[PDB]
Amino acid sequence: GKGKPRGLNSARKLRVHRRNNRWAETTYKKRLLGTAFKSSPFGGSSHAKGIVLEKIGIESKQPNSAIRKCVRVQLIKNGKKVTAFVPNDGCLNFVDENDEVLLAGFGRKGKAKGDIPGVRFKVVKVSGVSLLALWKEKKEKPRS
Amino acid sequence: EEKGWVPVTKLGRLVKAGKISSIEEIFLHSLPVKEFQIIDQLLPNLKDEVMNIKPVQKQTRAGQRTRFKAVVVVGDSNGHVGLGIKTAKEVAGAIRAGIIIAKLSVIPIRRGYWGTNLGQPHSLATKTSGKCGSVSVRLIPAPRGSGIVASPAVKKLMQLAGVEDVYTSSTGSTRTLENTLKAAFVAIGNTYGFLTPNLWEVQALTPSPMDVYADYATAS
Amino acid sequence: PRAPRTYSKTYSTPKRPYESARLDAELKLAGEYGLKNKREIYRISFQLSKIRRAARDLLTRDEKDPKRLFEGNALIRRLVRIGVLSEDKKKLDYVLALKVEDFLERRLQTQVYKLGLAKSVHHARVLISQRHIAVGKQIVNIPSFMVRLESEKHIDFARTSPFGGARPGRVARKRAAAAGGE
Amino acid sequence: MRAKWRKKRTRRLKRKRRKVRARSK
Amino acid sequence: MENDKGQLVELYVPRKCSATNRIIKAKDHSSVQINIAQVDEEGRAIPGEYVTYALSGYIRARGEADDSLNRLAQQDGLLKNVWSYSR
RNA sequence: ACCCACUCGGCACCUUACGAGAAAUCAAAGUCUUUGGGUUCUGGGGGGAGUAUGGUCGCAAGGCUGAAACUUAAAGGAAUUG
RNA sequence: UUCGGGUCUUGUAAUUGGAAUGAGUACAAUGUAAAUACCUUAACGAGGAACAACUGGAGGGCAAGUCUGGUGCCAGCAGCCGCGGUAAUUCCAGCUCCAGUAGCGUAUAUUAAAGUUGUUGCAGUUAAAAAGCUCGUAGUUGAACUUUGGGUCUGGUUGUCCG
Ligand SMILES: [Mg+2]
Ligand SMILES: [Mg+2]
Ligand SMILES: [Mg+2]
Ligand SMILES: [Mg+2]
Ligand SMILES: [Mg+2]
Ligand SMILES: [Mg+2]
Ligand SMILES: [Mg+2]
Ligand SMILES: [Mg+2]
Ligand SMILES: [Mg+2]
Ligand SMILES: [Mg+2]
Ligand SMILES: [Mg+2]
Ligand SMILES: [Mg+2]
Ligand SMILES: [Mg+2]
Ligand SMILES: [Mg+2]
Ligand SMILES: [Mg+2]
Ligand SMILES: [Mg+2]
Repeated sequence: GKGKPRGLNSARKLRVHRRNNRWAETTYKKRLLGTAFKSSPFGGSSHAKGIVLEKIGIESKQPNSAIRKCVRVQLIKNGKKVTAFVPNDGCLNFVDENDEVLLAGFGRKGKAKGDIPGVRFKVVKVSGVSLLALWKEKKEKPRS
Repeated sequence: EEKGWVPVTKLGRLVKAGKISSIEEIFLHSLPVKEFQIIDQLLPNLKDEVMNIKPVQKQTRAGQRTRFKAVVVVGDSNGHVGLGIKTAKEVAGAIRAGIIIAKLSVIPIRRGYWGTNLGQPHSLATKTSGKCGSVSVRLIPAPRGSGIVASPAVKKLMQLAGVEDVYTSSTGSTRTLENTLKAAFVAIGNTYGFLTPNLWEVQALTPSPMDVYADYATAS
Repeated sequence: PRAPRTYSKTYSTPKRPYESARLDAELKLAGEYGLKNKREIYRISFQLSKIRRAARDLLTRDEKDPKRLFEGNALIRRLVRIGVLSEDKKKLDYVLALKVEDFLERRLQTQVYKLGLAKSVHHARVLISQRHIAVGKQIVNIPSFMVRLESEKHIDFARTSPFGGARPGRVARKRAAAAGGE
Repeated sequence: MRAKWRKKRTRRLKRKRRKVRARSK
Repeated sequence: MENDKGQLVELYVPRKCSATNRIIKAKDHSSVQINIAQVDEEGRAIPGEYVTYALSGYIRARGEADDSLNRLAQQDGLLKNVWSYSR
């Protein structure tokens, strides 16, 4: 009646059919192939430190006209280079050139969020201190 | 308020004369109701509330002519529900006509017991289901006081029904509220469409109320 | 390495966090009984759900089955000892019909309010929190306490408390000293 | 675009790449 | 249907199709109820005394309404050999 | 060789929903939330891409097998009014 | 009779009083191998009870503003849809409010939602998907049939009527 076999001794083909079909998913394929460890900028890592290389802003998409103020960071753990986004009104000036910055995920499962092209990472901490504490003047940059 | 309600149908004439006492006589003989005032007379306390107001547009040569679809559920929380869906120019008129349709489409439900009947029925009698569009709603009996495990619209429909405990499972594009509510309505009205061992014996086919009381109809 | 003792959660936040009717009902229950947070209602609902899972599991089992008898009457005797389930309905089918308000009602807060020694619910809460009410010569600074039937008759102000008869306290002692000095 | 002509363009790219490999095989 | 003490909690114990034993829905707006008048010795239709058959909407839609009524009337002694039990 | 009636098998067809579908429609696309007759193959959003690579077949053309990195909030189906 | 006593209660006011209490200190004693710390407890210890609760949000999803000022598709916000082009309920602020509350916000991973892995339980005409067709080993599956009835006695368990 249905495509799958139904006999009491058909466990083998049911199991192997499910096992072969599981590769059609994206989460299962990523988890089993281990693509996150090999190809992603961080291997199964929620956060990662890095060094600021330069200080660039990127224009937004079509329906949204602006320039989001990002920063190019070379990761210290392995040496990869990724653009990351500093999230707030006046936080670009807070981060200076060639300082250690702790990047985090951008919240969209390693994909570009909203209208910002070619970015996948936030900025949470700079030079050991957090952006949010600087933005509300609760702490200040050590300037070392 | 001001209401005369001259009866234009025989059922309405009998109801106005006071010859039909319970709505069960209307439901039993599958009588056709076309006047909401009959339902108002039989069920004085039919509560209602608008499920959803949806703007629907028709593209004409000049602009977009927009009407509003009101989804109204009426009931008394004692085993009587009706689901009106109306489209009209003004939202208030749409809601009024949706209430009118919902009262016209009142239906009885068969509340049952999950097991070991102790008090009044708390849940449905058997598993039931309905399907409107691609939305299939499956109502399953639940133990006493288990709440209504349903989406807020279906939950509020059961609350208007009087079903206090029920499990639900919806499959498809339950997004669209009219389809989901229509499927739930089909299921809860199908509750009286399932033959059960306790409903097995045959009855004597009591004569129809418009046969025994045909004289009081037919305004001469 | 020493054998651990098991910590365990005692509440469960609901699935839909912003249900208007549910939020209004939770605020109604918090204001009726002076609950500090809405975690209290979550805790009572979790206790009710555990009791109810046990009740439904026992119901599924066949009538006159040793498990059914033993654990069912154990649960009923425990609940009637707590006092939430009245003696009229010791049947294990009304045990499903318990509501969260029933367990809310047996709190030491509401019991102190009922007895009248606290004229307000928040007054009951503070009076409990100030180490005044003693349930049988034992001071209880804990609002819930799930007061049971067999011991409700022994709620009164503690002897060490000024209400039960002792030295008044800081404010009154200081004022008496000031009046005596001047 | 048509799948036919995209296919044919891929085939012509394979033309050039196969000739290059045959030259350097 | 039955409360434990023994009183009915059902409302409107529904009718059933007299030909297929299936219940009649409240909103089954195809089903009918035929009345056949009892006849005394001299062919006078006795008023207020008859026999009722509830035909469902399903059989009417299918097309077996008249055949079912033929059989049902033949069984209760209304029509002579109008229906043969062996087709 | 026709005519009438019946039957088996085949390409088919008309009506209808009392059944199924998101519908266009289907006498099977029915007997599916009242979910299980047996059984094989295939699909898990779009693009990248039926591309690269590695095999294998072919003289060649190319066939079979066949991803990922990355990017994207849609792409798409049927039907309604303009 | 307009009233209106407020006849009966429930809130709002930098008015105003009397209480209670810890969070802290600290004689002691208990505690401990010795000490902390907890339980108890002298003596102090609350008026703005400054002994001052935050974390996010207020277009929708999703509870709460189309209030005020600022910027004007900038700055920025926005998990998604979207806001920002001189009257912004969405950006920066003030007011009010909402949610959790000594916790709340983010990132990755994962589970339920996922009947989007479907054995229970998915779909294949057109949305992704029936190998071009046929044969065929393994695998899966495979027609019906072989004592069914009765009678008695008898043992527990029930609901029986009552002792
Ligand atoms: Mg630009
Ligand atoms: Mg894909
Ligand atoms: Mg393709
Ligand atoms: Mg090759
Ligand atoms: Mg199209
Ligand atoms: Mg705030
Ligand atoms: Mg904000
Ligand atoms: Mg704001
Ligand atoms: Mg809201
Ligand atoms: Mg403004
Ligand atoms: Mg699918
Ligand atoms: Mg196509
Ligand atoms: Mg296709
Ligand atoms: Mg094919
Ligand atoms: Mg074989
Ligand atoms: Mg066999």
